[PDB]
Amino acid sequence: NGPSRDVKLTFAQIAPPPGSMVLRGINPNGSIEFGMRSDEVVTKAMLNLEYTPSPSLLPVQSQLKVYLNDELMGVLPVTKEQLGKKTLAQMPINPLFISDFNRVRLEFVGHYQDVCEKPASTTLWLDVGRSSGLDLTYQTLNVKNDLSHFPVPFFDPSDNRTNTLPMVFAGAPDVGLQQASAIVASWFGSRSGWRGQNFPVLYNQLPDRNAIVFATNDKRPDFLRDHPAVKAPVIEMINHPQNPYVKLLVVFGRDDKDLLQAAKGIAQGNILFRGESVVVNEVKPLLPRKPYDAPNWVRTDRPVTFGELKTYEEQLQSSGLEPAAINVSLNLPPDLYLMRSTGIDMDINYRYTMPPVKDSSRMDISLNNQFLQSFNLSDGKTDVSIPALKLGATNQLRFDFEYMNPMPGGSVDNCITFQPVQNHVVIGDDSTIDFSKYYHFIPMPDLRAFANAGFPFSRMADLSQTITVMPKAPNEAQMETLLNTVGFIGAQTGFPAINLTVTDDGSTIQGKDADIMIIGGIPDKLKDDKQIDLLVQATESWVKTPMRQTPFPGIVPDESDRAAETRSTLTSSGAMAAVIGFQSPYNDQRSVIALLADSPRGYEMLNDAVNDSGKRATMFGSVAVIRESGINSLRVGDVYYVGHL
Amino acid sequence: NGPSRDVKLTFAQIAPPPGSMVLRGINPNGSIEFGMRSDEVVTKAMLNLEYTPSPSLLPVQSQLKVYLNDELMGVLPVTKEQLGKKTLAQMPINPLFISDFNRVRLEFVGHYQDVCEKPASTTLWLDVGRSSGLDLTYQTLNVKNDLSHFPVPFFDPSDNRTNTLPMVFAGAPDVGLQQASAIVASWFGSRSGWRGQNFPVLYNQLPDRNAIVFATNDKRPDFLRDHPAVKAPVIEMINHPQNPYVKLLVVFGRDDKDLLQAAKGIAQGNILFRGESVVVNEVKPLLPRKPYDAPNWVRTDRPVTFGELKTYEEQLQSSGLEPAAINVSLNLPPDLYLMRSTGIDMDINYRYTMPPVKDSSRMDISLNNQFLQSFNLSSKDGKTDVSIPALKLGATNQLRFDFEYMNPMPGGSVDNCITFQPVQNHVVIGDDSTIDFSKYYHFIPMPDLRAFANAGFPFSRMADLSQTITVMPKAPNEAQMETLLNTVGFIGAQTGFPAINLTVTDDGSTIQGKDADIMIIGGIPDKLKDDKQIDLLVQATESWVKTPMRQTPFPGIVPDESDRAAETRSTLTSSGAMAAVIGFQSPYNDQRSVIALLADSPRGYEMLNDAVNDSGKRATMFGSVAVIRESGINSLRVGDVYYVGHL
Repeated sequence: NGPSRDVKLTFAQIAPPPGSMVLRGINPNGSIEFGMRSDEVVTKAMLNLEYTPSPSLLPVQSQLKVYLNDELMGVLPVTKEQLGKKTLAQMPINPLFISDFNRVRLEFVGHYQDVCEKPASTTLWLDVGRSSGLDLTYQTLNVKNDLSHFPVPFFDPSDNRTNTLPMVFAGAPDVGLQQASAIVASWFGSRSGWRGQNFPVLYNQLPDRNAIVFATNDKRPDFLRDHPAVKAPVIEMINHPQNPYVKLLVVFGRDDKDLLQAAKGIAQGNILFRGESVVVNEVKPLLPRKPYDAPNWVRTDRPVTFGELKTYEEQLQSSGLEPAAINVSLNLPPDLYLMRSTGIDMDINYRYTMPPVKDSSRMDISLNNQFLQSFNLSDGKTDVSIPALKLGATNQLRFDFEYMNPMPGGSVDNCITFQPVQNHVVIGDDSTIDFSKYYHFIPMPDLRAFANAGFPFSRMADLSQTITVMPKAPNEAQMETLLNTVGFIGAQTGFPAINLTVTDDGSTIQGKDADIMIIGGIPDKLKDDKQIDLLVQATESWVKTPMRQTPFPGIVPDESDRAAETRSTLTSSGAMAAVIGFQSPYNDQRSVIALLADSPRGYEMLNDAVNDSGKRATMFGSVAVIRESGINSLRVGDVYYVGHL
Repeated sequence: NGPSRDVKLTFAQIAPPPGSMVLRGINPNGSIEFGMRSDEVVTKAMLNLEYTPSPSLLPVQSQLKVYLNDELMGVLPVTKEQLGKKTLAQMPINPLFISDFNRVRLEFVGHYQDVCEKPASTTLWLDVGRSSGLDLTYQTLNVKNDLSHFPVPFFDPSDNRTNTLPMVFAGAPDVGLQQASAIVASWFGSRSGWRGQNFPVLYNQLPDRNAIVFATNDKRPDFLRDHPAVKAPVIEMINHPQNPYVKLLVVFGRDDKDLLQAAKGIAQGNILFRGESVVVNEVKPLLPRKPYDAPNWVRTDRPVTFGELKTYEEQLQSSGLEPAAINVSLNLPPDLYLMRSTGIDMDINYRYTMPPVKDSSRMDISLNNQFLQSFNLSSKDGKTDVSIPALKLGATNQLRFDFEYMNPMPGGSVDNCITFQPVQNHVVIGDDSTIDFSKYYHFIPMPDLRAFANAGFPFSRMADLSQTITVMPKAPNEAQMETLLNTVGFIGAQTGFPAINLTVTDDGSTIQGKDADIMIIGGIPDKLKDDKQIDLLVQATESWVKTPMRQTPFPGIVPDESDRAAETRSTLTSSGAMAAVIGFQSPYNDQRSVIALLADSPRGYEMLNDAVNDSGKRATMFGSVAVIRESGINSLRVGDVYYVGHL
């Protein structure tokens, strides 16, 4: 029973990003990870494989396995007729052994010779193209409607696709309802993370997927007039009237303040939800939050070790003939400045297997897929000084242990045969890396830090000093934009934006020390035509060219190039979205980020750009124009520095 | 559907200059790169290979794999019969995996012995000839017809051939239309770059490719009829009446000034073009530019680092058993006066993998296949100070770092052969290395057109060509406008900024006593031909030229008035075709060069266009005067010498 959704997971979107996988004699294991939502069951799962073997393989003494969680579903041999030709084969997968997180590992065995075959040879191989994929049909089930499994029915940690969570309001939400929805969206985005977050908004329209309903006891939305009035803000999870297989989270409250309290409780106090109709009464804070204090970001007050950067169990160790590279991800804030220019120093405590004779087997430490240093294996506390040349908002530190075993091969008349021995490597969760020798001072008119990390607004993980303006009685598009940008800012960090301030009139902006986030439109007191570009009046627009556009500028920007040259104004008939970052006239340190659009199609394109991440990482400079043909960015305007010294 | 053109590109051009690629045990990977126009789909994708293996290779244990985008299309095994004979093969490439940029990779696996094969040996080799290219067809689809993708429908950065963008007019263009077309051509050439730009000129006729038509609400091309009269410079993107596959960019307007406004907007305000029928209303500048400031030339205000000389992301890093040569192309202006031979001092900071033992592994620096210096890889990195003598720096040179590794892999004893896999070594240069050019001055002799053929110095001293005046004849024909557009686009492509503030005049009355360079496209005015610095004059079947009294194939860096003295002015007449490129001093300012591009017959104009279009011919241009005939370009340095610049 319930709707059935056919799913085809191509080999490109689930395998590592070389596209295809090659199974040699030293690396014959090819892994593919997928997951189950924990509320659906997989039925009629089949694995297609379009692979090419090597022509030097033996027909019967060389086959390939298909292991599903250490369970052999079937073995495929290579016939003499299909030794070098393209081979297509479909294998039925038993859905009984499927679990929440499954790993299909293909093991390849090959024997090009029979009396003197040598491993690590490039004559035997079997490569699977990226045209294959898994074909499986998920079948939804009926959950127990228990709030203890929260946010299980709305967000599962075993999923890989974007988390689309529509939020149905009651129509024209006021500032309080907007703030509550923003807090909930920030929490959901922080829980999701890299999976992607999308928050559609509808008015008096029940969606197909699981959604969250917001009520006020006065402006009751549709299909809730029959529900009786409440005395306190309650959180209830009821079924959808049409189809019970989708669940709706109804939030009630006497007024907007009770709704905000309920949202705050859902954000923080969600570890003790019990049964159904949870009543939240008292949620108060004890102490404020320190700046630059985000879970995902690295701690700068003390030296950080590798134990707090694992997010895994066996990440700092490997095995096998060719020990895979050990990757550790460092999430640093985009506000880092070093005048000493000596570079960050780390104490590596790597250990390895002592080879028989020194054969120049090495280990390479690389950063951002760029070689950094090498160390010969001939168990240490090496001090490595990383030159700060690509340390942005996110990077990857990769230790690759390159080995070559000087194994003998006998004489011309007597060749010896054996099996190659494996070697293990491990770094150890005790290697520290210093990050307190850096300062927080950067020239910040650009949008790269905002698109990648949300710096001007995510200085405090809770967004305490953040004022977001919104037009009077917003429509669905502006609310969707606000929810999406807030969820993105929350996902870049690890804490929900709970203390954000949503306003509607510009009077509150006057005389207030906090960053500004324009969504609907720039107010009258702003857009003084100074240090502001891309004013779009829904009819025409003008853009300034900064006298030069050179890719890959220097680390420290120059002011002779970043200067307005010509102001080109023009009227059009299409749709565009403008992301503009500039300085606030009230405070020098604070900034103003404006995401505006000219037409409903422009708002849709802006929401799509903010939702995804492929088109967001390619945004930099102080101005970004998103048109029907993609996003183009440029760096124009004055330069103002945020930070002390 | 649509027309399907068949092109068979060979490995002679899409491969390194040597053409043939030999796959050995050190670099068994051969690369062949080609782009996709993003507007036409591939439908045939057939590859032809002509390869010769080595006789020592084993038949079955050796083979040749062919990846398209890291996906194995097909594998060709060696056969005992074709062990040492030339082998021809055909491969059907799957067009369902083509992308904007495809890199076909040929990998060679070698096995000549079973017990012990010496890695990186010389007996293992499989060569491929330079007549083994691909055969593929392109089927053009229907474009969405929107300006948001502009200038993709009219110029794609993925192609490699010259973008022939024919510009259409209505006959007898005026000065405003001339300068507007020049601005558009300059912007298109700047966007194209080294791809080469050709701008054919059509009058009142319709092309068969992507073109740009101009209109002023008056004197229209006669095929824009029934179109409403516009009140502003609207820019629409309409289809061709004959076949809707090719698109035509129509630039309407009210007068000749509106066309100039539209051209300026297209050149500078092309970032917010959306939908179709984009109408500009105001495009004004905020501040002027500075001399010797081009988006493509290096900046002399301060020492520039290697981070601005990349044009890529992984250019300064290479991997493999033998890392490839790291090439960085820096284009400096030819005005640098370094006759003192002080040398450019650069602080290079290179990182590499330390070998197990000092084994003469070293890096070599080269400047145009030269040898600047060598640094051993056993010095136990660092800010190495390298002094490059300026006695060879031109205007489009490059710098090549070659890391030669003497990888000492063991081989075992006399009785035991130790076989293994050779570990690779990486290498990176880094973006922290710097090279200074601010401590130099601008002062050079300019009775020379080499700096004009390369980097277009005289006119491109300023990026926007502010003080640049181009004279034109009365009612220019197709050839004159074509050569004007071609030279303007070439100047714009050599630089990075479009020529916007240049002046185009139909008479020599404005150049009298005006501080600006002079570019003669047609004939020399009667007032300027009285000068004595006219080395070569091309009249109606009457040409004369002087002789420098000597000519060395490799002249010194310092000019000598004695070696280039004028002697034996010889005149003659004929009935052939010949174009002339002359450069002399202006008699109005004493520090501004006048360059003229003369031609007499239409064949001469076509020859001049073909010469100034491609860089292969322009590279041969040097000296003070150049003659272009059916046999090519021959240049000589005659006349007096005048030193332009300061100090």
